[PDB]
Amino acid sequence: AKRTKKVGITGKYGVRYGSSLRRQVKKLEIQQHARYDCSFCGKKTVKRGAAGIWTCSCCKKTVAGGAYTVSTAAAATVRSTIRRLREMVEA
Amino acid sequence: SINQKLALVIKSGKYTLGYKSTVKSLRQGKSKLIIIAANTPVLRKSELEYYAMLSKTKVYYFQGGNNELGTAVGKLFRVGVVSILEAGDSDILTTLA
Amino acid sequence: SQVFGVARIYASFNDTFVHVTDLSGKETIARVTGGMKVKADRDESSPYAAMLAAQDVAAKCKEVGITAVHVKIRATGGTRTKTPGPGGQAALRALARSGLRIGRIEDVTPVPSDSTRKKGGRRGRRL
Amino acid sequence: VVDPFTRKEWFDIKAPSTFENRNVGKTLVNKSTGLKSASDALKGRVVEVCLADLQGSEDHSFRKIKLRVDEVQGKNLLTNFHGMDFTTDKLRSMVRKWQTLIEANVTVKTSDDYVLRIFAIAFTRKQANQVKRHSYAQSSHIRAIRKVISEILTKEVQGSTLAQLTSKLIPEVINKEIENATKDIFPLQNIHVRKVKLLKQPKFDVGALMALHG
Amino acid sequence: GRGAPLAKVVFRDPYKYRLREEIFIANEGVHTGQFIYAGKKASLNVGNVLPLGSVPEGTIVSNVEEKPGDRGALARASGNYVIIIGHNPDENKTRVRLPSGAKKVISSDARGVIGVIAGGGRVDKPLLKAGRAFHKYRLKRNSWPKTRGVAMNPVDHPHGGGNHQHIGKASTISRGAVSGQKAGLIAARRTGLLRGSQKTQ
Amino acid sequence: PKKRASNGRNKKGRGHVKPVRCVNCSKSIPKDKAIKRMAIRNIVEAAAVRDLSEASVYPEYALPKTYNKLHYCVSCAIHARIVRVRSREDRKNRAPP
Amino acid sequence: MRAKWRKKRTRRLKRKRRKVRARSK
RNA sequence: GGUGAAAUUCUUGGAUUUAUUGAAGACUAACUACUGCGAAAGCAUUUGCCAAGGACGUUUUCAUUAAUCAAGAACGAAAGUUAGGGGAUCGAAGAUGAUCAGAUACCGUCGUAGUCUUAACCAUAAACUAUGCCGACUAGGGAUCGGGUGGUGUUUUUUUAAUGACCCACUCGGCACCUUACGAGAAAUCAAAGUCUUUGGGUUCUGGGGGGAGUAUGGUCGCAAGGCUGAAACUUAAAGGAAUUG
Ligand SMILES: [Mg+2]
Ligand SMILES: [Mg+2]
Ligand SMILES: [Mg+2]
Ligand SMILES: [Mg+2]
Ligand SMILES: [Mg+2]
Ligand SMILES: [Mg+2]
Ligand SMILES: [Mg+2]
Ligand SMILES: [Mg+2]
Ligand SMILES: [Mg+2]
Ligand SMILES: [Mg+2]
Ligand SMILES: [Mg+2]
Ligand SMILES: [Mg+2]
Ligand SMILES: [Mg+2]
Ligand SMILES: [Mg+2]
Ligand SMILES: [Mg+2]
Ligand SMILES: [Mg+2]
Ligand SMILES: [Mg+2]
Ligand SMILES: [Mg+2]
Ligand SMILES: [Mg+2]
Ligand SMILES: [Mg+2]
Ligand SMILES: [Mg+2]
Ligand SMILES: [Mg+2]
Ligand SMILES: [Mg+2]
Ligand SMILES: [Mg+2]
Ligand SMILES: [Mg+2]
Ligand SMILES: [Mg+2]
Ligand SMILES: [Mg+2]
Ligand SMILES: [Mg+2]
Ligand SMILES: [Mg+2]
Ligand SMILES: [Mg+2]
Ligand SMILES: [Mg+2]
Ligand SMILES: [Mg+2]
Ligand SMILES: [Mg+2]
Ligand SMILES: [Mg+2]
Ligand SMILES: [Mg+2]
Ligand SMILES: [Mg+2]
Ligand SMILES: [Mg+2]
Ligand SMILES: [Zn+2]
Ligand SMILES: [Zn+2]
Repeated sequence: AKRTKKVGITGKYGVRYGSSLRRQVKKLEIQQHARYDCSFCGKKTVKRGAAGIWTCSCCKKTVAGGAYTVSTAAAATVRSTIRRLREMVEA
Repeated sequence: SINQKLALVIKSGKYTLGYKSTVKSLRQGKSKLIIIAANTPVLRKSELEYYAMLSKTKVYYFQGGNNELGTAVGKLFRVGVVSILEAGDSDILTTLA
Repeated sequence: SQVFGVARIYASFNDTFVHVTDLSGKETIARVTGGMKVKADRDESSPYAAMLAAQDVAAKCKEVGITAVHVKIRATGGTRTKTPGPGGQAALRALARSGLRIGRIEDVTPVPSDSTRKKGGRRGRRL
Repeated sequence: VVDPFTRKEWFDIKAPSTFENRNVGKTLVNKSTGLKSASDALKGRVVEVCLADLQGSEDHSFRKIKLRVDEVQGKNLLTNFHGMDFTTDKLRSMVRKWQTLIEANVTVKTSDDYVLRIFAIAFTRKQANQVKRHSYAQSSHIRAIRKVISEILTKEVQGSTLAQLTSKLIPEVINKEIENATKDIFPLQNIHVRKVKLLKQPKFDVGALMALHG
Repeated sequence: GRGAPLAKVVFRDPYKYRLREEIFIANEGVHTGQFIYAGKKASLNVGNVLPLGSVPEGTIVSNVEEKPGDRGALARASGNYVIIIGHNPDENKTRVRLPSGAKKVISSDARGVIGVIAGGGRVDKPLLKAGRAFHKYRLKRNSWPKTRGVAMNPVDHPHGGGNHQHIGKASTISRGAVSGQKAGLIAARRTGLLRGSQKTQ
Repeated sequence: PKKRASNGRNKKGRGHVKPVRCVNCSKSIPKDKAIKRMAIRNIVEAAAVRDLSEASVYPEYALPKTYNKLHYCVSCAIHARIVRVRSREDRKNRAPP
Repeated sequence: MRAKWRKKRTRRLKRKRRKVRARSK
């Protein structure tokens, strides 16, 4: 029963603010509201509550993350660069 | 593969899925092998590993989350520990495992 | 027998360099180029100027301590012409005929595993 | 009103051991004054000389060698392994049309812990009686050949440092064992180690360094 | 009023039977229950705190001290981090690149924490309406909203006054200006739309 | 009409190759369509050989020439190197000389 | 005039009638 | 330094040259060819992993399941747009040095965007073989790529082999060239552009003198630039093709 050709959650903002500005918000709200896969128990029960604070429905783990998505791109690359460099200490 | 073996065990042998039942197996000495999820927490791990060594049961740590171990045994839910009770035509007991 | 150094001749078009250095390189010994021995810009790379410059080079060469030298000829290279300049041979000719010694020489032009877009534009230099 | 030559401290370059003439070259420094002496400053230079220029025999016209200066003593400074190149003219010859090229390389550690990466280039050969004009491998050939070369190169190193690794390259033992395992797969010609560079020397260890000296 | 989450990290007390709790700025990926290691001879994983000495170059580090033992100072805002780019073993320094891009050299005894700070991208979302700005500063300080000096009277501002709204004189103001003079672009060495790429060389 | 069965130059079963730059004017030009001259010539020259080996160490030495591949762009290949222009018949002849 | 430039010619010309017509939307 | 020649430019800040190191982004030289692969766009460093494909082999299996296709859909160079990153190189814009009568250019310098990547758009190229697909038939030749068959063939040594590469004959399926021209064409040319007034294998698409014009208008798609669809009034006797001689 498709409700909006294109505004999705951004439809709350009515005609205000100008399309381009609403677009940007729509991207980050779709991000910041979705349920995410939990690393520790594999259930898709991680949700946000306050920027950078993602925690788990069941299992009750809280992981410090990005402001509107659990893993920021840059920290992810940082991860593997700590991966990489640490390897040079045992081997 | 390791999953190719499990797929045989699945269609010709006996197995139980999940934590509590495989402890009924580990104590009964019925378990011939237990497969452990990557992300299943260390406490449960360490326990299963202690119950195992108390029954001389070998332990194969699956390098996959409890979700993919669920497709490994071909069940549409997740599983964080399998217990081999009978290995059918497969050889998992007497190969690399 | 002789005391050895390293010659190194960069003969592009529009100029020609000759400067012997210590066989390690880190220490020079006298430069002088084909530009210095003439003034016409247009004439900064002709073999005559390269000769006179090889002269002025060999002179201090045999006047400091180096009696012999290995040479390393070299074009502009990079993404450039990769072909030697006119006054490269004229300088080699003018330093063996000078009276110094010659010992085993190779070409050290920087040739790439090609890239960095050559200049000039896709339509080339059209004139 | 200076002329740095009328001031230049002078010096001569000594070579290592497993070759021919331990006397190599000449250099220029600057007098060892208090604050900036001739010693600790430079020395540690690098001079490249064709090994036929230091082995005498011309069956080594290519194969340039890079030496690096480490220690100094009374107008006499030694030098140790720092690299091995190839002449440009040689490869620029070698690589002829109508045939296949094959390159391979690997990074490896030795005994006395120098970490280095060596190379290895080799070209297919026409076999005597061929009528077709080109003679190329079969890709699947080149994968086998690289893997073998790689297996052989990883073996010939981690032996007794460069010293013995150098003692292996000088008579090109590697080139011939490559040739041996290779001929089962595909002809090939030339076949050299071409390049080998340093990238992780261990530590000074002056006692071990002096092992090529007498 | 902080962009990035904090993280309470409990420790034992070496000298008395008790727990002592600290308040860290949570680096990204840090999770409740995780163990955090803090010391010279500690390993190189996100969340641990290690002196700038003990990390190879390219390590990425947050909340790093200026002086050893000032308990953190650089890169603390949601998303920032410092990169180590080199060490001086004799005179034990380390050289780092701060979030601004300035390169600074500090003692290697100065400590940082492995990773970046949580809450990245907080600024990518448009505030979108006055009220969200309003609430933003409600929890910060009384700096909102702002009136343009060019809407004031000359009594109120250097920009104040005129029958049209205009600065009247250059809005670049000397470093040696005086309180009451410095409104505009203080000590600006250039001005106008930054054309081309920025980025320190 | 068409004045070359090989079109610009030689390519059948590709549709796209890869441009190379012209050693003269730096013009991009597809590799198959290039025109290429192997420039192998002595480091020295005609006259320098005697005075070379004269003022030279070693028995006659060895002498190592320089090899470098050249690339021209038709226009630059016409302006100098391999061209003339040939009769309508003399065109089809791929005999090197 | 070159066909491509004559293409850009009317390419513009249209884009300006585009403007002009919107004056009366 | 740079050019036909020069100038703008760089140089106690020792430039250019040199040596030793390090950093970044791009790229894949030679090998590279009338050679490969892919529906096309397109695709050359190593290796590992992931799925895929043609040809061949086939005394396997199925048994008409197929050919070609309005609508509809997947992919689609380069530039261009949105949001991050990246931003070494080269470099639309712009500013300059010269040149010129002029010179908004050509050449030189600085160099914004771009060039690279990720998530999205855009859907066009002389996107070319300017040449629809499936099927049959019609003519000689030497090369070559992949598969296969035949050999008391060569070279590899060991103890003969086995292998591997190589040689010769054959046959499939390729990318091509050569000579022919029974035949075709207006010709250039063409093993199809042939088997066509002795006019019919199946099927898709397009064109109907030149301009006007891919313009106007509507519909549709796009953020935009634009894409698809797409007339008419009027004007005009030529426009055009291939070849010949000058
Ligand atoms: Mg409804
Ligand atoms: Mg011209
Ligand atoms: Mg094979
Ligand atoms: Mg903060
Ligand atoms: Mg404030
Ligand atoms: Mg207020
Ligand atoms: Mg205001
Ligand atoms: Mg304001
Ligand atoms: Mg007022
Ligand atoms: Mg006032
Ligand atoms: Mg004022
Ligand atoms: Mg005012
Ligand atoms: Mg105003
Ligand atoms: Mg082409
Ligand atoms: Mg194409
Ligand atoms: Mg209006
Ligand atoms: Mg290559
Ligand atoms: Mg319809
Ligand atoms: Mg594109
Ligand atoms: Mg750029
Ligand atoms: Mg301009
Ligand atoms: Mg002008
Ligand atoms: Mg202009
Ligand atoms: Mg210009
Ligand atoms: Mg089209
Ligand atoms: Mg074409
Ligand atoms: Mg077409
Ligand atoms: Mg035929
Ligand atoms: Mg056979
Ligand atoms: Mg015919
Ligand atoms: Mg005819
Ligand atoms: Mg008509
Ligand atoms: Mg309309
Ligand atoms: Mg948009
Ligand atoms: Mg439209
Ligand atoms: Mg149309
Ligand atoms: Mg229209
Ligand atoms: Zn959970
Ligand atoms: Zn050209």
